Amino acid sequence: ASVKVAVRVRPFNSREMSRDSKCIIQMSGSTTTIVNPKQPKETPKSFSFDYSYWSHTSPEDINYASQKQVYRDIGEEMLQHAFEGYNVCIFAYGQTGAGKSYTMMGKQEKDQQGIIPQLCEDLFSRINDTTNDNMSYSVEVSYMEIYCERVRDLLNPKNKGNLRVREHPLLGPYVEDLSKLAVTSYNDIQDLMDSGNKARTVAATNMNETSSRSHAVFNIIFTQKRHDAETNITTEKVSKISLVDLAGSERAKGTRLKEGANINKSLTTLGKVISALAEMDIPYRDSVLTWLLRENLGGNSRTAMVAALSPADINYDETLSTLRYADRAK
Ligand SMILES: Nc1ncnc2c1ncn2[C@@H]1O[C@H](COP(=O)(O)OP(=O)(O)O)[C@@H](O)[C@H]1O
Ligand SMILES: [Mg+2]
Repeated sequence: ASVKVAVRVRPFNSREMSRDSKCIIQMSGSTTTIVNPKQPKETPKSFSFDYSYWSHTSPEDINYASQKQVYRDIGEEMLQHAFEGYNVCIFAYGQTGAGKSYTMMGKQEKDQQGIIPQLCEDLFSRINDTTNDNMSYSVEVSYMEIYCERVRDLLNPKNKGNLRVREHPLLGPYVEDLSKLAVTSYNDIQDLMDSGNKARTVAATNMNETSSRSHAVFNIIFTQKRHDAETNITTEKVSKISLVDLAGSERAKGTRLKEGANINKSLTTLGKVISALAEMDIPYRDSVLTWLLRENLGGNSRTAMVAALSPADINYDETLSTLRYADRAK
């Protein structure tokens, strides 16, 4: 499938605990139902997806969708599509606090690593364990934040200023002066991640709360160089992997007119793009995010989205909204 959609519900968080929230979400197979706390005597609205991940409890539970499970269904198949020579995208969509960052980057400890570190680890593992003198590889990475139409390099502490996305008259859009680093090992790319994740939550980021108002894009340029001993020449196969942690879907009160405008525009545009992609079996320039990722959202590409869901009753409206958004992706 060129477009896969999964939803994932998390355990209660602190706000919900202090609120004595009821769980209004239940799952069965590929189906997720949601109860309207103000109307308990109804039958819940139902939704069906490629995957409905029940992670509302914990790894101690036999039925708990772990980071490992999610990655092996969605992430693993994407990496394989990249080895086959084509571009891929994985988006985490949802309300602030619903579980987007946890699903994508997760935690630094044992057992809690998200899609990004698991995919990177898997990649280098397949590379180093590739036995063949004719096959060599190169892995380059970029990590940035898209906030109010401007780009922030997370791999360069003194990213002096806000870099613009530009459209090369022939080779496509790109971020000017954005750092792209060649990495030769996992611990090395892992170093970059930690370093970038660190930059997303420093104290200064609380001024404009960019951790929840900007889109975080982790890009990997995967190049496979194929040698051939007969008539001695290499053929390069380049795959682009974009792993995205979108801005909170609820900010699309207290939200500034322009932050909200851009975020709405971004999420709305991404939705049209994906629905179109799923249609095929497209206004890219309408937002910086969809503009920068156009090549990873083409007819050749493959995309998957994981929509994070809060379990509690207090977030019924935003959670329904997220489910509808995922349902439209198709
Ligand atoms: N499946 C999960 N298992 C354990 N903790 C989770 C899960 N999903 C989310 N969380 C916790 O919930 C909070 C919300 O997620 P992040 O913080 O992922 O928010 P957002 O969706 O805004 O990026 C974090 O404290 C995270 O540790
Ligand atoms: Mg987050």
